[PDB]
Amino acid sequence: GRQFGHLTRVRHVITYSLSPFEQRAFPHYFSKGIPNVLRRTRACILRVAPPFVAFYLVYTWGTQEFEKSKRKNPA
Amino acid sequence: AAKNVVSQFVSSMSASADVLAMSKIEIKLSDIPEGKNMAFKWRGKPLFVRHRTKKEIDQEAAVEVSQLRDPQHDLERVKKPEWVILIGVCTHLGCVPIANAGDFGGYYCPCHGSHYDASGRIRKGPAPLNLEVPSYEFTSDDMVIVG
Amino acid sequence: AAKNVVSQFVSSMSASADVLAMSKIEIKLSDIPEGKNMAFKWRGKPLFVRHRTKKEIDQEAAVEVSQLRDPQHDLERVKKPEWVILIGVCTHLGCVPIANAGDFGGYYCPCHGSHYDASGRIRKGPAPLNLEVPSYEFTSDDMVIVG
Amino acid sequence: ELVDPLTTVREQCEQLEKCVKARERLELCDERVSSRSQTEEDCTEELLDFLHARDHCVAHKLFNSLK
Amino acid sequence: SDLELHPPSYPWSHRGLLSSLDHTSIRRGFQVYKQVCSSCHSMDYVAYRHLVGVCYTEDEAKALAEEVEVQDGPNEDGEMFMRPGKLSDYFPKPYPNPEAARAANNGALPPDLSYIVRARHGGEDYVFSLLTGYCEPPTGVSLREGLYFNPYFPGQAIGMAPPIYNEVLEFDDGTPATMSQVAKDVCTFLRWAAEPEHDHRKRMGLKMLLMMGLLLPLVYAMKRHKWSVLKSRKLAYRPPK
Amino acid sequence: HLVGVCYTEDEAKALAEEVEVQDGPNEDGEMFMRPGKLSDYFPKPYPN
Amino acid sequence: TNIRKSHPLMKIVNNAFIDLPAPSNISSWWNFGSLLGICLILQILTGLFLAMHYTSDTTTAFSSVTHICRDVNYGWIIRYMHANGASMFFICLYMHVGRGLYYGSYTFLETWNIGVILLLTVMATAFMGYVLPWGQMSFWGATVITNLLSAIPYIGTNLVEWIWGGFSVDKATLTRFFAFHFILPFIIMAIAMVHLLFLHETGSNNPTGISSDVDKIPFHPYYTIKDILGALLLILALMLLVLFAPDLLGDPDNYTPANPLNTPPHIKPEWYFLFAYAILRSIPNKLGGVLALAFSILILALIPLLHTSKQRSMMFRPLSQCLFWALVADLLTLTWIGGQPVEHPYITIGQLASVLYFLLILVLMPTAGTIENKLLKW
Amino acid sequence: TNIRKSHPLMKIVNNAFIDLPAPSNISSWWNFGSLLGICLILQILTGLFLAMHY
Amino acid sequence: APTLTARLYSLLFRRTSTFALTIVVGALFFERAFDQGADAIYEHINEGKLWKHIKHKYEN
Ligand code: HEC
Ligand code: HEM
Ligand code: HEM
Ligand code: HEM
Ligand SMILES: Cc1c(-c2ccc(Cc3ccc(OC(F)(F)F)cc3)cc2)[nH]c2cc(Cl)ccc2c1=O
Ligand code: FES
Ligand code: FES
Repeated sequence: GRQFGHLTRVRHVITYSLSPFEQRAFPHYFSKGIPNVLRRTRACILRVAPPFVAFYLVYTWGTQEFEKSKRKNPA
Repeated sequence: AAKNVVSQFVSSMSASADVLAMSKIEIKLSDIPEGKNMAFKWRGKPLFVRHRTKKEIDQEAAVEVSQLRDPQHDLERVKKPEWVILIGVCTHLGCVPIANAGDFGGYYCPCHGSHYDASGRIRKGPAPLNLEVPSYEFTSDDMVIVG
Repeated sequence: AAKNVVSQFVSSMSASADVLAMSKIEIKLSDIPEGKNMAFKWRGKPLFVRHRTKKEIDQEAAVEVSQLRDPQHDLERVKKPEWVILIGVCTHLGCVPIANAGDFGGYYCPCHGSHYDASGRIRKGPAPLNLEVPSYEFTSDDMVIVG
Repeated sequence: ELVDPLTTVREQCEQLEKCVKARERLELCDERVSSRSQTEEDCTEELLDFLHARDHCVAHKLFNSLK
Repeated sequence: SDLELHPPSYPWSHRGLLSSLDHTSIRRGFQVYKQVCSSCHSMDYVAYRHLVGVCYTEDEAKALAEEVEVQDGPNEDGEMFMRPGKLSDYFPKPYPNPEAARAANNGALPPDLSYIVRARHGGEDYVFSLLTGYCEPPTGVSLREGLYFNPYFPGQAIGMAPPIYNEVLEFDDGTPATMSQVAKDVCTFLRWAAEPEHDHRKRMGLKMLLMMGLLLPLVYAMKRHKWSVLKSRKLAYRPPK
Repeated sequence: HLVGVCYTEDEAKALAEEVEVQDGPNEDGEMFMRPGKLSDYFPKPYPN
Repeated sequence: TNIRKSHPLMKIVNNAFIDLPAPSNISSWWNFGSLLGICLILQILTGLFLAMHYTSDTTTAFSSVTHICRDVNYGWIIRYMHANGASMFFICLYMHVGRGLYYGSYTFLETWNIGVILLLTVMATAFMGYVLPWGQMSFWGATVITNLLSAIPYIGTNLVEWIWGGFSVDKATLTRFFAFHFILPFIIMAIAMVHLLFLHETGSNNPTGISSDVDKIPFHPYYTIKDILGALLLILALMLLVLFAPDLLGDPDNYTPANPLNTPPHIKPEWYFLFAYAILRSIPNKLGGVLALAFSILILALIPLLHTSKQRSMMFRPLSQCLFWALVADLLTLTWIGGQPVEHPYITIGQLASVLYFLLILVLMPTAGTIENKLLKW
Repeated sequence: TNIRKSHPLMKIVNNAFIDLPAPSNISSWWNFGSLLGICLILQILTGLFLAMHY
Repeated sequence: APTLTARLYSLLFRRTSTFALTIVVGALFFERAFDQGADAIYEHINEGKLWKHIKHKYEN
């Protein structure tokens, strides 16, 4: 159905690309990758974490409460 | 023609002639001791026989049918006082309750946590009805026949 | 990796550990009267033990071996002239030869019409080889142990 | 004679700090239940409480003796 | 009661990721099963031919199999008879049906031991603690006749008497026959019986780890090589004023 | 299978009750003999 | 000129796989849909080799499976691969659904609804497979699901009896379950062809949620190599489970033969249904519980109708992201609760979790969408 | 206009069973193609119902 | 040309038929090498436990 050639109209855009045998596959895999990963993690942690922290708290409280309930009481 | 052929194909999946297998069974009551529940096979289902003690009879007669979802007196479901015959199939989805458990000393179905009292009446859980009471009759105070 | 996994899958369809099951068997010679062909089960297949008469022995001895498709003299296929022991599986496509049938008083395979003589040698039809003679030995005048 | 390592390992384990309190409470429960005139009290929880701590330590050092 | 006791984690010789079973312990545990546990329990899915190449040779396995009467038939007259066992025969059952088993043990059915390790939460730990857990009942607690106290069994009341004690069996290799030693040996044999594919599984796992550790970076590098063209291009927007 | 073909239910029941068939185990693990019922197959004359 | 672009049969493959325009920025979450393509075929292969040694007779089913484990050459490998492939399939399936929900892929209504059909079919196939070993959990799961239809008024008992083929679970049930388990994966593959067909017309989505006609690249060689890498990682995880922990995700109780009389005291289903088992246990009412179970799965069909935001994807919608992760945590809570006995305090926690689940899906997400619409002034 | 012609799924049915140009004079010997498919579906249904009790 | 990779390219990897021939020969030798190495490692880790280590004691 959809094929290359008339998917959309584009004008005045130039693209430069380099052959895969003229360049490295791992340019800066440790010097620059790790700061980017830290940036992404810092961005996402505040959105993703608090629900799972709350689940952890509920899990601990429920397990402790069940264990306390099972044990017998004096009198 | 279409209705006839579709009806034949649907009916082929129903129970076959050989898998009906309806017959009676005899249980000797001398073997069962006091304060114990026993199970037997019947139609590929359990069959609970409980020799209730006098304390259970005293305890379960001190309740009112209004609280019970299914109104039924204890004395109506038994042809003798110290004997209870029931079909051991939970009325919620068919699990087998475990004897001498739950918060009422009767039966406890653990698939979804349904409590039946000693007579076999639902008290706390999603089970609509009580445990069924199949037709049965004694010949003496020694044996029983279920059918 | 691909070779290993495909090899394991192919090897799964071969014979399993519980079906290899080699064994032996004992047969009572005195139970087979002269002229009768007795069939037994050995390794999941028929085993023929035929008591031959003097006439049959001499007739097989007169066979011109050079004209046979699978040349063998009668005396190198049996230990005692009066007893011929053969695997009852047609060498063509595996059918069972029928005793006392065919044009040579031996066997006849009706699946495709193979004719064998009283020594089990192929004489007519499509079968390429003479019936297989298993390993066996006589433990006494009355018993034979095949293995 | 023959002596299993298990008895010696258990006796060495039971002289640890953690199990002493559990055994003390087990003995107190025993005293209360035995001295009582009549009750449904049952010192099963204290026995298992003692045994869990006693068998935590045995697992570390038992298999060295066993060949 | 509703109380439960989690068994501790013992350091079994095969506890490791790549560690395999010790075959001498399998041999001793088989002897323990044969001379003690075979009177009551059953082991239905194990044959004498399986012992060959694990802890016995063909001659020893045939000698073990020949010490059993197995019923076979019919003969030529149409009658069933007895014969010595073969390597193809499964271990003999102790009882012919569950009712006979229940009759000889006060209504308790001895379970089949062919998967008891896999059928319980704890595996070898549960069986080892069960076989070495009997003690006097706690104070102020009763129990039926024909039952014995065992804190590791659910309900803390079991219908099996203590099976193993000192000098119950004499091992062939001169090992001391202590309670713990016998328990360890039978537990190892039960582990083998439940999972005969233990050693071949771990052998294959080692090769799988090495091959995957080799194959991951190469395929990753191929993907990086292909995608480097897209990951480094640039775009410029040059409108015609 | 005979019921409603050539015999009534009572006739076929009496026919089943004219022979003895094996059943069990009982509570002792023993086999025993009982009268036939409608669900029993025709007795084999030989065991094998 | 080129045979690839003009042959009747290769043209379909060319337009489907080789020359397909795809977005240039789809992340790894788009691989799971391909992985579900692999796992299905894997289950068709390994299972087809288990059918050559399985017998559906009730007296010789457990024994046949143990024969497969013990006697068939490398049969244990095939058995445990087929066993753990279900867990891998369901992990991939839930990741696929979460990907579709987060990035607003549900606006493709046809593909979304066909996927819902596929989800139901795969759930049925997985349940019918688990009965064929004929252990304890097999028996007491078949019983419960068959009785689940008894809640329908006036026809429940008759339908239950018809499905059982008798008065209980017995040989006929096992044989027909075997037949359905054999045949249903082919129907699943046939429906998956339509799942792909309806997606071919509209193209694929990207994380930004913005139309990507300006930036397109061919599917080959860019997403074939990513498919190979994802398949390699999948095979690594599956073989880790098979070779280093064959029974981590299983249940011990299914290693005992089926007993119609006794019932284990800690019955539970497989890990990928527990959340439903948490919902049904919450309501103390039979018909209400069954309806809640059905609606908890069929609420995915109403997700497209509740969309109220101007932006397709949650990439730029922080409140929607917070609510989405709250929903995921709640599903994890229900999965934890479903594996516990019905007792205090787990009953209250399960009821609150079910209420929170339905409230989050139905009420809070459209409200957050409308609030975010008002914040952006449109 | 016509949804029978434009819907992605119905175009296959239309271009295979409805609007397919066919010769006006094909005799009864061209009927066995469809009868083979009727037979194949009959065997699949009957066989599937036989596998429930085999 | 002095470099190893240049020799490998100019000798083997130019054509695809030679590439395939190299692949199959490499697989043929790598199978045996990997099998021997893995078996050696597995035998060393579990020395004195496998059947073949205790085989000599019992068979005469
Ligand atoms: C008869 C004298 C027995 C011998 C000898 C052994 N066992 Fe046994 N065992 C027996 C019975 C009657 C039962 C059932 C008891 C019950 O309460 O149900 C058992 C049970 C076991 C179990 C099952 C434990 C469980 O949690 O289900 C195990 C694991 C077991 N027995 C182990 C075992 C071993 C290793 C034995 C040889 C040393 C052995 N048993 C001998 C009866 C008898
Ligand atoms: C999407 C496809 C499939 C899925 C998700 C699936 C799932 C399952 C599951 C979860 C089990 C239970 C295994 C266990 O608990 O041990 C199982 C068993 C089984 N499956 Fe499948 N299955 C699929 C396809 C097939 C096919 C196509 C066949 C045969 C043609 C098949 C044959 C079997 C058999 C024979 C068993 C029982 C044997 C055993 O226990 O290993 N399956 N399946
Ligand atoms: C066996 C079942 C399924 C299979 C084999 C399958 C396979 C696929 C494949 C191959 C794709 C294209 C590749 C991709 O987008 O990742 C896809 C896309 C998609 N699938 Fe599935 N799928 C299945 C189930 C489902 C389910 C259950 C849903 C939703 C409830 C679903 C919804 C979607 C959507 C929305 C897309 C398009 C995603 C997008 O481009 O935004 N599918 N599926
Ligand atoms: C092209 C399709 C098929 C053909 C031509 C075919 C043909 C046959 C034939 C000739 C028999 C022998 C019947 C007899 O002698 O009693 C048979 C038996 C059988 N077929 Fe098929 N079959 C087909 C498809 C199927 C399918 C799809 C299934 C199941 C999914 C199936 C299941 C069976 C079974 C269970 C039997 C054994 C019962 C019997 O002997 O009647 N068949 N089939
Ligand atoms: C609720 C419930 C389940 C359960 C079973 C299945 C599902 C999911 C499902 C739903 C429908 C379905 O069929 C359909 F797809 F519609 F054809 C197939 C699977 C969810 C939960 N399984 C249990 C298994 C044991 Cl052993 C005991 C009790 C429970 C228990 O109470
Ligand atoms: S099945 Fe009995 S309470 Fe649900
Ligand atoms: S099979 Fe014997 S002659 Fe062909």
